[PDB]
Amino acid sequence: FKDLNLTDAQKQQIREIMKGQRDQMKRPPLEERRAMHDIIASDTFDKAKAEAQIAKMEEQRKANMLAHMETQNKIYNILTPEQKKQFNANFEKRLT
Amino acid sequence: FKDLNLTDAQKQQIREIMKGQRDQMKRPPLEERRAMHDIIASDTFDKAKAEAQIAKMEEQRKANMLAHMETQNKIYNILTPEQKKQFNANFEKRLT
Repeated sequence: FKDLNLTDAQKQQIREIMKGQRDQMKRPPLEERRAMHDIIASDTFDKAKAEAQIAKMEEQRKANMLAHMETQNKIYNILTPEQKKQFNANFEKRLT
Repeated sequence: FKDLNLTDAQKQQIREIMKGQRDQMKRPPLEERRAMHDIIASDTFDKAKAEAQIAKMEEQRKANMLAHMETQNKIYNILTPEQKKQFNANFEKRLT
């Protein structure tokens, strides 16, 4: 989400960045999915199992949030000042 | 995503359950939103500032994941066995 009258140069640059995003971003193994699922799809809610499962994903979610932040920053520093202006502006508005 | 063939009863019960969701789910303060933003919208990317910020939310993301999990489970235990059956069925086909 970012609608700032881009540029052919940038449109592509932020695409090359996106690519190196899909690679620093270790999404979750079917195993985990199945485990989450299984804890939910159960006669009763084993909380300890649930917490154990959410804790085993901590490190990963952390690394991903970080990668997402770097990436968003790299794109940001491809913007021009009036674009950074529009960018920030949209956000301050998107708080509503 | 789970269309299944409910019941006026179930449809409503899960609305009630959902209502008990919006109140166990501590949404994130404008402050933190602003802080994420600021770290990203910056001449340069301060990693320590980024990790500290992601760390500071640890407690909340966890509590929220947990709640989402209980809630999906209470919903589940309201279904009937052929719905529990479709439910699971969908999922296994949903990994693809």
